[PDB]
Amino acid sequence: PGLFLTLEGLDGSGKTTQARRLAAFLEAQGRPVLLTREPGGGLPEVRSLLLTQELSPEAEYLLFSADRAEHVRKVILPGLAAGKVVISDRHLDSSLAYQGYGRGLPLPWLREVAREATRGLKPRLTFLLDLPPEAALRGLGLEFFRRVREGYLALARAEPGRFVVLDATLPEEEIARAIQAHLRPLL
Amino acid sequence: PGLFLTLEGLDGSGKTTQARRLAAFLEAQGRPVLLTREPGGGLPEVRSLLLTQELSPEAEYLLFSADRAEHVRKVILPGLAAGKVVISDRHLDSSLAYQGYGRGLPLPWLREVAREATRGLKPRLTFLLDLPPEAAGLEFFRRVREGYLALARAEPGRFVVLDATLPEEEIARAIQAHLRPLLP
Ligand SMILES: [Cl-]
Ligand SMILES: [Cl-]
Ligand code: NA
Ligand code: NA
Ligand code: NA
Ligand code: NA
Repeated sequence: PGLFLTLEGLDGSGKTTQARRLAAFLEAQGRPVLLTREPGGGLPEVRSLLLTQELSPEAEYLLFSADRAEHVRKVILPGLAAGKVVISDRHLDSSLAYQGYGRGLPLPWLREVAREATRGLKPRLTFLLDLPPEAALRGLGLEFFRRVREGYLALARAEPGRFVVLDATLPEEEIARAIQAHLRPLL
Repeated sequence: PGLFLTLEGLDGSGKTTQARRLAAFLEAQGRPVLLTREPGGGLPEVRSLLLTQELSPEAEYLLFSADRAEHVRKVILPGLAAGKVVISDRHLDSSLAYQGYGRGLPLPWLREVAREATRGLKPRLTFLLDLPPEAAGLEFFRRVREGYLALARAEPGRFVVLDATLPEEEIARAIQAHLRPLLP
């Protein structure tokens, strides 16, 4: 049947390390796992273009959406179909937090765009590594990042049965054990 | 106020020739003109991504939509704000015909994606160069060609359906004639 898990948070929140540690945990249990990420899991050139390219919020979101649609169709759904636990480092919630709450696009339109792109797929659990922007390991520019951080927390409190919010400043090993604890009833 | 005109049709329909001829005609009337096109008028780099092998229909559309959003914001709306006649060689109708009728994506979704940030912008007129599909797989091209004609049937004041097999200069004169009333 497979199981779709995601990790979310600011760049430097540790969600990339935790995604790796989660995959390793599953490997040690003998559970087939596929680790992937956005942007670029669908369309690698989208990732490379957006390193440098300045774009409107709409166009940025739509490029990210094209990547996500191809990611869903070619990577995630086929992995789930083989009964893998598929872990994505970032998924739709990243666009909602960054292009929505950060850059100001309205969530209902963002979700309508995503509806066909994601084909009704939803993460069973989403681990949000929360910390303030000043704690991310990787004045005025921080206002955006605080909108993003708050936007994530807004998403989480709207879906408390999907989000698990973790103190990203805790030791790496302890965050990983918290993740495992939340996940264990679902395997 | 400015004036937004588009041209549509299959590749090889003469849509591009007519867009260029129209720009030259409107300029000869002292009317300031901005000639532009999709894909690439918004995000030139989209052209590369669009060639991706076996791209899902959703991803293909969404790429077109990113370029189109940037095109609308940065090129088209500012051109119209300056009172120019803005002519786009392809616009949303291309995606509706190709990704909707051709690849089977639902038109309401395509339109809801497109609607954002456009301030209700629609072409005032859309000149459809109707080309038989074999002159462009063939099944796909038939759906796209007939898709365009369905769009035109649905909005009969906006679309001007032209037989693309006619001599280029006759097509140009028909386009000019439709435009007469929208000029002084
Ligand atoms: Cl990270
Ligand atoms: Cl053409
Ligand atoms: Na999306
Ligand atoms: Na997510
Ligand atoms: Na939510
Ligand atoms: Na046609």
